[PDB]
Amino acid sequence: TTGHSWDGIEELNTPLPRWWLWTFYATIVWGVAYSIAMPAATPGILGSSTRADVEKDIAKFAEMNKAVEDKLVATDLTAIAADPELVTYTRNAGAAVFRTWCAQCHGAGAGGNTGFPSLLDGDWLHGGSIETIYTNIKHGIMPAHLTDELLEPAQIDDVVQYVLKISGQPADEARATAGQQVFADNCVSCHGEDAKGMVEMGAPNLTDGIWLYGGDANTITTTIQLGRGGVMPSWSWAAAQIRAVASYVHSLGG
Amino acid sequence: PDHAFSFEGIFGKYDQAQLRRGFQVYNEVCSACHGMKFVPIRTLADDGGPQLDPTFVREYAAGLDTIIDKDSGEERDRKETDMFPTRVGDGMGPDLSVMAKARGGPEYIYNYVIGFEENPECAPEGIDGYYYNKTFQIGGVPDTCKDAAGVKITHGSWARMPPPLVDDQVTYEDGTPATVDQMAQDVSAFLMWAAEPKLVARKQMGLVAMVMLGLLSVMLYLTNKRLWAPYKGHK
Amino acid sequence: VLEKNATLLLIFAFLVVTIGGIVEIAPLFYLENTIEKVEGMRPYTPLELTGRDIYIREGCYVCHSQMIRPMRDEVERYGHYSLAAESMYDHPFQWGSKRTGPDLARVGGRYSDAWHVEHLSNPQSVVPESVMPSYSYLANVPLDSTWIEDRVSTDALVGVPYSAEMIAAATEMDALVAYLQVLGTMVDFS
Ligand code: HEC
Ligand code: HEC
Ligand code: HEC
Ligand code: HEC
Repeated sequence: TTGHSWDGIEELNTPLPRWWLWTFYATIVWGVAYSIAMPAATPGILGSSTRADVEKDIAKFAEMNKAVEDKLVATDLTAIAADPELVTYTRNAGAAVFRTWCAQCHGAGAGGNTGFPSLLDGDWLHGGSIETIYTNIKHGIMPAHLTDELLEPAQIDDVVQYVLKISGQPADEARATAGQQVFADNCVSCHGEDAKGMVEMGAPNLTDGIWLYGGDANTITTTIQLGRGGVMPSWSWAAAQIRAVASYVHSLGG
Repeated sequence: PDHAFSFEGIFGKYDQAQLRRGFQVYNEVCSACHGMKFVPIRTLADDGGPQLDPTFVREYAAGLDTIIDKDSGEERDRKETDMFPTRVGDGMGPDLSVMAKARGGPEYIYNYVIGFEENPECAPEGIDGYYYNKTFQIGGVPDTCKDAAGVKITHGSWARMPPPLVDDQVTYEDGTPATVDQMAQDVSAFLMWAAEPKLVARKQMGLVAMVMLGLLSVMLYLTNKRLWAPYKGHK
Repeated sequence: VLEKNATLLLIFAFLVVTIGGIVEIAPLFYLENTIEKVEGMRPYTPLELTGRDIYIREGCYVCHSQMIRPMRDEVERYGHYSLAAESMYDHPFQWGSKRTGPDLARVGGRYSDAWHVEHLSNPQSVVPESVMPSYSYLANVPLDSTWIEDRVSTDALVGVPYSAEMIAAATEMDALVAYLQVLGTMVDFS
């Protein structure tokens, strides 16, 4: 022990533990080795290694799975939905891709919610065909009648009621006559008469069954008043994957 | 990255297809100006490098220039026992026998052959009869590109050699994209052969000797620890 | 010894402790890669700058990273791996340390403003399983932008290239969405 006490405490003069010494030295040696091996070298990466490994990771991945994607690309979207080889792998992975990228807006189920379309069902705003769906995906995605003097506070109510009749039958006589007249004038141009709707515009059919969209009179009043304005963001930048996804979405209904 | 070769390390005994490609390149391109006197032709059959068929060697030899004689002045048929020819002057260059050691060596040749781009935006006119290289460092530089104290602002300098190859100068019999980069690598390896043919034997000797001497040294360490035991036991 | 000497011990400690800081921090000031902005990039617009401050005030950083690592899977999930140049303007830097929620670095258009509004208003509503807190107040409070000029001026002093013109020219939910929409956009378009 050593001669000096610090309130109670005294200290033994003992040797550093051999193992402790070894580990310390080993770490140092490893460090020098690491530095020589890293930036200051290691073989396998030409030039100098860096985060450059990223390129390698992607590249090997590309070599490994390029064929699967490339095979799919040649095939038409409709074919890529049908075929369980590509087509089935396209639904599960396309379905895989779907969960990562699309599920947050269109639901894990792809059923959708208020403000987002149900991809599973039969009804398509932009058109159900393969080309249409693909386009929706690749390049991405309602006029405010409250203001247009004529529409006003009353005109909107009437049009709302009339549309609910096109969709089904509620009972409000004033909200019907007026609305029919207005729809024929304005709405019909995009939604058609009897509300078939026009896919070109992405104008949905008014003659629909109970969907997730705000069917209620009030909600219809709001969409008519203020108008719509919904976006489907383009996956061309973010996203081959777009194609598989189109195949998956197409496969979803049927 | 750095495009390391095969021999760059403790192993790598001179992948021979690469050397045959470099030979296709050297005899059809570089031989027009360069030579390799320090290289016998028969070495194209010795192991380690291109283990070509001797008969083809004799044919290729007889198909070269005429090396006259040493005893009776008379243009002979140039037997393999002689050396590669020599291009000396009047628009010709040095000997490439050991150029892979007079400079990490082959990387110099690769990154030299690689790089003859147009003149930069300091002297686009350039020079008449001289062409530009981004890696040669022993060439002239115009005064427009030098700094205030004579040092050049360019990466390389102006070399008297023209660009040796275009996009697809020659065909490979084995089947391979004969772009400029692959040809450069191949010819670099061929020159390294021409300079260090006994590389693989070097490495194998090094391995054998390291092993035997490690063994001897271990045994001597045991003998020492033993002999010096009764004198290093109480402390 | 130096055990006995208070000044010596203090001095050596100060010296010993300093080397790492000098070695790591100082050279960064000098290195261009970390200094250079992406070529296309401009400073945050006044609304986006205000929104960024809101993002700071709320504590979004505590759940959301803004740094994409150079791995294939994160590239796949998030997008291009973050570059130093992207963060050049960021006083202070937003890189995360934790991802309770997903990485925000490159939401350079991924979601619509409407989605962002609904989600911020109530994350559970859009994403039922979300852990994220509801931030409805963002809708409730308006921005006065009294301070925005001062903020930009200070940032300019700090090196951000705001024009005099930019300062002069300059709801909270709106600002937050505006901020979120810019993230990672600079690289993609450039
Ligand atoms: C939130 C920003 C969404 C993202 C993420 C995804 N989708 Fe989307 N999509 C969204 C909306 C609000 C709409 C309706 C737009 C409108 O007309 O108002 C859509 C539409 C589609 C469609 C068209 C459906 C149709 O009826 O024709 C498709 C095919 C579609 N979305 C596909 C899709 C895919 C595959 C996605 C992941 C890559 C995806 N969407 C993401 C909102 C959002
Ligand atoms: C004449 C048309 C040439 C042919 C074809 C090739 N080379 Fe050459 N080379 C030539 C000259 C006149 C010079 C001297 C350049 C100078 O400025 O002094 C050279 C030089 C070289 C060198 C040496 C470079 C150095 O650093 O000194 C090398 C390594 C070299 N050349 C390689 C080379 C190869 C591989 C060729 C065939 C692909 C080749 N050269 C052809 C003239 C000519
Ligand atoms: C031209 C473009 C028009 C005009 C003249 C009208 N509508 Fe609208 N409408 C249009 C589009 C492209 C969409 C889809 C909006 C989106 O998805 O973001 C709509 C939507 C509606 C809806 C909502 C359907 C739903 O709940 O999902 C309604 C109720 C609707 N439109 C009604 C409506 C009425 C009553 C109109 C005349 C006053 C009218 N639209 C005109 C495109 C267009
Ligand atoms: C801790 C809990 C937080 C808090 C403090 C913040 N968020 Fe997030 N966030 C969190 C989770 C678990 C998720 C995933 C579930 C979901 O999407 O709701 C998110 C998600 C987001 C997103 C969407 C990211 C994406 O899917 O690409 C955004 C844009 C987002 N959060 C923004 C955001 C803002 C602005 C925050 C401060 C107000 C904020 N978050 C805080 C978890 C948490």
